[PDB]
Amino acid sequence: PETRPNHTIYINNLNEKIKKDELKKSLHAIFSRFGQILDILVSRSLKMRGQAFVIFKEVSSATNALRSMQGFPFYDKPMRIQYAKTDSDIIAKMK
RNA sequence: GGCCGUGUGCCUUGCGCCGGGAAACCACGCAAGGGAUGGUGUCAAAUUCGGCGAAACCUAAGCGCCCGCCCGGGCGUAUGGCAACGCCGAGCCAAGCUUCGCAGCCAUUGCACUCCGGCUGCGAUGAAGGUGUAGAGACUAGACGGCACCCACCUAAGGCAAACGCUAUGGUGAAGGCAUAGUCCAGGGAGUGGCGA
RNA sequence: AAGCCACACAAACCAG
RNA sequence: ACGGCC
Ligand SMILES: [Mg+2]
Ligand SMILES: [Mg+2]
Ligand SMILES: [Mg+2]
Ligand SMILES: [Mg+2]
Ligand SMILES: [Mg+2]
Ligand SMILES: [Mg+2]
Ligand SMILES: [Mg+2]
Ligand SMILES: [Mg+2]
Ligand SMILES: [Mg+2]
Ligand SMILES: [Mg+2]
Repeated sequence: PETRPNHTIYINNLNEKIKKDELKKSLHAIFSRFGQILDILVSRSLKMRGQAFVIFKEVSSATNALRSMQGFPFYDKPMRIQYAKTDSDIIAKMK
């Protein structure tokens, strides 16, 4: 459902078949209609498949992304989003 | 395809030698002999272009010595040659393993910030090994070759044991394939001419 | 010399 | 393999 505020958003239940370099371009464009986007982490590993992290510049870009994009059908799959359960290395090198 | 010799590769035994080993044992120098060298299964492809090295054996231009002197011969010798065979640079290669692509199935609903789940199908790469290396060479197999497993034997690092100790992912069971077993086709047996001394 | 290369080629056989 | 000899 929901967790506690964070710059990065945890997206799962994605389509596991689409390639790493292809999925990044399907994301960076689709979520920038809220604000500026930083980096996007995707791994194909047994543990990390069907999961993606999207890092924004401010909470405003992430909070609006959480509600307006929750459940949105992505490649015939209901995209589930949560707030990141831990701060990302990219942000923790600034704070 | 018999019996003598020569060389060279091979292993056993003996000595070195301390080089990799934890030990077994490999590796290196050499001397002498030929009594011993496990099993099943699996792969047949690449088979190209160059280059260095070679003994016994074959022969004697030059050279030295001699037949006193030239002509002639003779004696020794390879720097000429044949060649068992030892290899190097680039390429290339079946199966199996190293690591990445792409497809398919199997799982997986998973919180990460360094990379990563398992198989079967092609694709490329990595380490072996093979080709290059046959009498010029062509085609067939499987073995003595590659790969998997098994057994016999030796050792036991590590892992297991309180412990006498147990256990191999370690080693040993030769080389031959610079054509082995075979079909060819050269080559000699069996000619002619060129080069050479 | 020994051998090497080019044509030409009878048989068993020797033949890597 | 390379010399002999059968
Ligand atoms: Mg014997
Ligand atoms: Mg064949
Ligand atoms: Mg002589
Ligand atoms: Mg003279
Ligand atoms: Mg060659
Ligand atoms: Mg050949
Ligand atoms: Mg061969
Ligand atoms: Mg041979
Ligand atoms: Mg033969
Ligand atoms: Mg030969």
